[PDB]
This record gives sequence, C-alpha cells and structure tokens, in this order.
Amino acid sequence: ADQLYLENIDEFVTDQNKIVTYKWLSYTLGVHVNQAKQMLYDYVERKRKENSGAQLHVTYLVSGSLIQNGHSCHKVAVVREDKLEAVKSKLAVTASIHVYSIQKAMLKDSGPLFNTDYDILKSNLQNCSKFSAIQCAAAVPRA
Amino acid sequence: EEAELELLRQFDLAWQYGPCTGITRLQRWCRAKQMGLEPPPEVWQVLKTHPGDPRFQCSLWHLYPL
Amino acid sequence: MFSEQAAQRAHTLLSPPSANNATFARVPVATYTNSSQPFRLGERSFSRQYAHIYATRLIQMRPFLENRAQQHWGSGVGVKKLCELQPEEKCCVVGTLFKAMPLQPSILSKYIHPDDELVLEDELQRIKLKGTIDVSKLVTGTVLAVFGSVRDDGKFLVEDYCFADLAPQKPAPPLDTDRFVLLVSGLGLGGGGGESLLGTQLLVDVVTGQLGDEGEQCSAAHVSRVILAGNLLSHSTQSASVEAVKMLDEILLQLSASVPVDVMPGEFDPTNYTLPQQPLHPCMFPLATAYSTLQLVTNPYQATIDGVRFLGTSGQNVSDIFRYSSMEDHLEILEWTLRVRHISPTAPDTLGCYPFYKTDPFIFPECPHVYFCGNTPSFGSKIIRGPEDQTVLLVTVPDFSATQTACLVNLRSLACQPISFSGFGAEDDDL
Amino acid sequence: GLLAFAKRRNCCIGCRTVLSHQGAVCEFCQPRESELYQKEVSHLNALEERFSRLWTQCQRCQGSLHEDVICTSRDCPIFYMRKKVRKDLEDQEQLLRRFGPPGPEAW
Ligand code: SF4
Ligand SMILES: [Zn+2]
Repeated sequence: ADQLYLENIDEFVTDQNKIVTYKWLSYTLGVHVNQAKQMLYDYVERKRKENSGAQLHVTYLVSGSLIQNGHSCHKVAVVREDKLEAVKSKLAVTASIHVYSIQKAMLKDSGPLFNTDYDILKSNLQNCSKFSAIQCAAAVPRA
Repeated sequence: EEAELELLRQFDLAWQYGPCTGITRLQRWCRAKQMGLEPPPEVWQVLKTHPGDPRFQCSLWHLYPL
Repeated sequence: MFSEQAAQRAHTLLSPPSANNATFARVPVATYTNSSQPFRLGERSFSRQYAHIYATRLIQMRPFLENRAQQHWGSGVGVKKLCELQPEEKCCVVGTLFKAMPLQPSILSKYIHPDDELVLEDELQRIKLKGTIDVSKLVTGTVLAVFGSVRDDGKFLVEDYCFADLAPQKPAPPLDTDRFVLLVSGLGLGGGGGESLLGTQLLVDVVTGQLGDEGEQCSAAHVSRVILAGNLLSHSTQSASVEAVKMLDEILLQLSASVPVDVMPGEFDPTNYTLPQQPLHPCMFPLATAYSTLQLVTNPYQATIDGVRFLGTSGQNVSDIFRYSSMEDHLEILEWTLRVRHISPTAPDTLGCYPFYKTDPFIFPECPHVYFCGNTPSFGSKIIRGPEDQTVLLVTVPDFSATQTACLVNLRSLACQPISFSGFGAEDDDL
Repeated sequence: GLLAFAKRRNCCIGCRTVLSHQGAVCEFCQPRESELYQKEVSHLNALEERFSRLWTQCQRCQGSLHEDVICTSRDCPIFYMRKKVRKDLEDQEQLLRRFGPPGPEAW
C-alpha cells in the first residue's frame, strides 16, 4: 500500500533524477489528482521527518483573494520553498494550498515545469477529463 | 414604348429614392418601398408586363466602366 | 462573488491519502440562442460602390435625431434642409460629419493635427462649421443634429448639438443560483514568452478542474461558458502560421472536453479583412471537431446566454476611433460608441467593411445588457445609466500575453472580477 | 470567337492535375489540405484590403460621400486600377468556395 508508492517515488526522484509534478504522478500510477497531491505530501513529510537534510526541494501553490486598489482580484501563484509565508501574509483570504512539485537539484526559473506537463500530455491525448474532478455530460465525441 | 423608356429614366435620377448605379432597378424599387419613402405604382407596372429585357431591368449606366 | 465562496468549506489537501476524494458536475446551459444572423454573409457579391451605405445610414438615423431635438430644444421646431436656409435665422440641421484632416495617408501613434476642419454634409451639398464645437473629439461618420444660423461668409455658427442616444431595453429575468462566465482575449500563440505558456496552462488547469482544493473545484464547476475573443495567434511578421494551428487545436481539444467554448476571429486570424468577419473553416482543427461543445463564430457576436444578452467585438472599432481622435480611455471610447448609436461609425472611411446596400447593420436596434470589447491594454469595468430605465455593464477585456488576466462576469449580481495568473520566475531574493 | 466554347476543366490546387469532379484537392495531395487552405486565404485577405483603399479614394477626390462616382479620367492611375481588383476578388472568392462553407446560414 504505502510502500508501493513510497518506493515508486523514491526511484523516480532520487535514482532516475527526474522532475515529478502531480499530473505526471497521476498519469503514471493512474490516480485521482487530489489523491496524488496527498501522496506527494505524505512522501515529503516522511522523508523530511526522518532525516531533515535530504537533497529535496519543494514548490507549492497558493491561491486566494486580494485587494490592490479597492477592487477584489483573485491571485493564483506557484511559489518556491523560501517565500511561502510572506506571500501568505500579503493575501486577504486564503482558498487553496497544496503541493506542486519536488526536485533533486535546484532549477533557475519555471522553464521545465511546462515541458514535463506538455510531454506527458503529448502521448496521452484521448484522456484529460479521465481524472478530472468535474464530469460534464453533453461533451461526448459525436461529430 | 418610347414613353415607358422616359419614365424609367426619370425614376433613375430622382435623388429621394437613393444613389443607385450598382444594382438592378426592381431591387431599388423594393428598397424604397421597405423604408416606404414613396415609390410610385407605375414604375412597378412596367416591370411586370415585360420579361428579362436588359433595357428595362437595368440602370442607365450599366455599361460605362465606372 | 467567486473567491468569497471558494473559502466556504474545509481544507483537505495537506494530509496523507484518503479513501475517497470528491467529484462534481458541470452546471447545465439550459438556454442559449445565437442571434448574430445579420453578420453571417451567405451570398457575398462585391462590385458595388460605397455610396449605398451612407444614404441608408442617414435615412434610418434621421427620425431619432428629429425626435430628440424636439424634446431637447423645445417643440417650437425649426428643423430644415440644408438648401432652404435663409441668412441669419435660427434653425436645426440633421446631417453627417466629415472631418477634413491632413496627415491621413492616401494611396500615392495618433494622426490628429492642430488644424483640421469639420464639414456637415447631406445628400445634396456641404457646409463648413465653426463656433462652440469640439474639433478633435469627433470623427468622420457620426450623424447628429445641430443648432444655429448661416452667416455671411457661407459658414455656419453652432450653438449646441445633440447625438442619437441609447435604444430601448427590455428587462431580464432574475436568476436563482449564480452562474459565471469567463472572458479571455489574445493568447498570442506563436510568440510572446514562456511565462505566457505557464499562465495559459494554469488557466486551463483551473477551469477544467485539475487544480486547487474542493473550494476551487466547487467554484470552477459553476462557470457555465467560455468566450475567447479574437487575436488567438499573434504574428511577428507575415512576409510560423502552420505550426500554431496545431497547438490551438490541442488547446481547444483540452477545453472542449469539459466546457462549452465560443471562438472568434481577430486582427490576425485566417479569415477575411472586412468587418463582418465570417467563422473559421473547420478543416484546420482535426482533433477538436470531435465534440459538439466547440463553436466557431465571427467578429460582431451577439448572444442570449441565460436571459442576459451579450454583444461584443475583438477590439477593432475602438482602436480605430483611438487612431483618429483625442480620447485615450478605452472604456470612455466604448461608452461614446454606445452614445452615438453605432458600433463603428468610422466605416467605411478608415476601417474597411463590406459594401452593403439594403440596410446598415451597425446601428443598434435594441440595447444590450452587457457590452464588451476586445484586446485592450488594461482591465476596466463600469456601469452606466440611460435616460429611461436602461442600465448597461461595460467591460474591457485585457490582453493575456502581457498582463495574464481574464474576467469573470456574474450573471445574477452582474459584476465583473479580474483573475490573474503568475508563476514564479527567475527570482532570487538574496542578490 | 472560339473563346466562348469553353469547357472549364477544374484542376487540383496542389499539383495541377485536371480531373473529373469539383473538389479542390487531389487524392494524392488530400492530407495536406489545412496548409493549402491556409495558403491563399492570406491572398484573399490582401485583395480585400486593396478594394477598400481604392474605392473610397474616389469619394474624397469627387467631393461627396452620398452620390455616385463618375470619373473615367484616363490620366489618373485610380481609374482602371479600381477596375481590375473587382475581377481579382471575383476570381479569388470563387476559388475558396471549392472548399465547403464554414457553417450554416439559414438558422
Ligand atoms: S479614378 Fe482617379 S481621378 Fe477619378 S475620381 Fe478616382 S481617384 Fe480621382
Ligand atoms: Zn493533387
């Protein structure tokens, strides 16, 4: 159960030296999207409670309301591991926190995090609403 | 005939029915009737007792490379 | 509105795995009606001349201006044709402007110049105009009524003048549960960055139901429609375009899976040039035409989405008025366009259109509840009132390639909120 | 004389092979059709832009915006350059109706 995905993540991350988003880890193991975020949080909590000095880097996502000049906007950001709490304190209302990615050796910008999702989409084209939380009804291939 | 060819030439230059040198004659007659400016019921009654003749059912300068 | 409701629950996602995770359903779109039939052109014969359009514009717009000058200057009326004027006598004239500007290019950045004349023109003759009138706020093609007298040098002295105004507006039924509508414009696929790529990915991931907690997934499930408005492929130089339609087909596939989508042609898009732009041909989209949730429309788009009626363009009239006038605020230019009862008054003189001959279709025959624009450089929204009971919400849609901002319109409270997307860049706060 | 007794043989837009039926593409060059539609609509687009710049220039050289143009001035380049774009557009509009319509029109 737990050792299954724990060993799968430990060979995907530290051995093949890859970059694991939640959508890649849900197209590999055939899992729901929210359960995949929970899986990644489980792995990072276990290996950060075990050792505290791993070769492990995280990136999160923060979403929520804001007011700049009167108006109420809705700001959504993919954030690094240092700057989380300041971004959390700038916001007014908080609406979504989960985990986005983990790494071995630190990147410089948000470059390859689009390459990964794009390439795993490229071969998997007959399903994108397969693991989606919203299942509409009138959209079935007809024409 | 020869009196019906001046009534149409008089309908074609009256400015209160429109600026018409690109279209047919009966299309301009029905365009004015829709807006109902005042089309007269005689420039209709010669475009019905004829077939598709190009010297009744055409604007004055439907030659003329303008 | 939206982000208020998105926090209305409990948060589950910083937790170890569970037995179940919640799912939802897309809200039904149980009423829709396209009523943009005067812009869909089936016959398309050229070989006319542009004089049939001005004549029917004047003939249709004349009784509105007579009926407004009566109740705006008193029923002791002095409305008169331009030839029957006597020297130095008080009268009202209804005509068409023509602005005589040099620096406008002929066949062989603003273009307003410190000297340029206005000329009031009717079907038979013209007259010059001076007095108390704005020289640089007005553009060629507006039809208006005016008050004054013929002076001695043949010119005309103007005291005050009035425009046509808003058309009637029937009221809409109120709604039970709030449904939202998302508006995007100008993705710019073909060039324009890599932060735009992650921005487009995060936008489609939010609306399809892949991102965020049960708050975001409950709130994005209520978004009923998606409208993409023009300028889908921003082009760097024509003489590239073949590889971009593949990626646009993939994106429209990933959106046609969950939501209904409406796609409109823009300034650069593979269609014609004249103003009632016809829909895109389906032979450039192999993948996305599998589903019956994708729809392709034209330039001026009308619709009746859940009782609320929409009308919009991809921002070709507003920038054309911006070229040959002095107004800067795009929301103001949109409202001014509403005030003279014409979607695009500068056509045809500096913005090309088809040569119609039966009826000019850019005159408003009714008043829309929402009226949006296209590729404007910044967000803006406003509410305006009519003389009668007429209220209109005005939105300017931003451009996604620079700002990365879209708009949510509520269909029960009738308000508009911006949404912005920003991944982290090459940012290091220790330098 | 002989020019009236035409047959008007259709031709493939890709490789110029005369054939029976009205479809635009050839059976060997059928796949590459989205690129062949992409090509030539950027030509119709540039003919549309040339029609409008010319036929409204006569309205400003004439004086009036509400009445017909009558000027067959043989020393003006404007005359007979405004005559050929009508036929270019007439021809290029009919070549794209080889392809079907992009939607219905009677709804
Ligand atoms: S054809 Fe040439 S000379 Fe004649 S009105 Fe047109 S622009 Fe002027
Ligand atoms: Zn061929």
